[PDB]
Amino acid sequence: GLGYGSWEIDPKDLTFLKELGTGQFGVVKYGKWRGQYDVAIKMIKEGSMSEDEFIEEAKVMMNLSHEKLVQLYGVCTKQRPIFIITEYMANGCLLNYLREMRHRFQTQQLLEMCKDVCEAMEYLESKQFLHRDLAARNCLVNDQGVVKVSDFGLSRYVLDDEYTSSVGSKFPVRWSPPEVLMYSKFSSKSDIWAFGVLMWEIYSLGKMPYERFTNSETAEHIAQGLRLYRPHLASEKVYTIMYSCWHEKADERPTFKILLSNILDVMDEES
Ligand SMILES: Cc1cc2cn[nH]c2cc1-c1cccc2c(N)c(C(N)=O)nnc12
Repeated sequence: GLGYGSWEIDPKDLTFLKELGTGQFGVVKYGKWRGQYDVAIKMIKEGSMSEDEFIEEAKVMMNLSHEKLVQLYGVCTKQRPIFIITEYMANGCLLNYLREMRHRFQTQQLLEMCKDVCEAMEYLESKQFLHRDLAARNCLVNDQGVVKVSDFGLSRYVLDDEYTSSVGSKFPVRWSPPEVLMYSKFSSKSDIWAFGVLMWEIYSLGKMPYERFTNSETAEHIAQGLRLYRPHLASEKVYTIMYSCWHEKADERPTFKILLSNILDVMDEES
């Protein structure tokens, strides 16, 4: 206990159980903390992350807590193959979950997934905290089918320039508003735009946005004012909500509070 701050977990308290998946920072495993408590263990790949900057930020992140936000439990920082310890989400990433056709989702379930994400985002917005890479790949699903937002703010610590350059091979072009693509203008309203694309992913059962276009073509399409169109499973009212997130003028896009109200209105009207 001596060597440890309140944000610090002793890796010796971890039992490793199975691999859950991978991503920009490498592998995530399911484990137990002190033999009893389910955790996910993000095993940060050497050289992938600005670790000292992240660790400072982790202290701020420890204080972010909302039922629809994947909880940060702590960090293992005395090693430099460092670990991030988070809430365990048994059903994995939302993108893979949507793509499993066996679920045979009702549209009521799809709207609930949108509301789960919108609640987390309204909370982050109230803390003036940008996600910066909102997308289905960064949402997770627990054993109860509840969707939670994960990896919020972590793009700030990615060392791979292919991910951080707007013309990089790995930049999230398809989730970005014109002002991000054109002049790197990030704001609450770029999270709003990404949330609209996320609603589109959900109602499309995990199709890739602009699936027939390259990133370069997508950037041209959207800068010209053209947009994604209505997924078959989206009602007119649902489509109106997602489309509102894509106003060319950022200041004409809603807040997450307004989106949440609109989503609840639709739940009352079409459930
Ligand atoms: C969501 C995610 C992000 C990153 C970034 N680097 N490596 C990553 C791995 C994942 C990821 C993929 C698939 C499943 C999970 C998962 N079940 C959990 C979890 N907390 O249970 N966390 N991350 C996952």
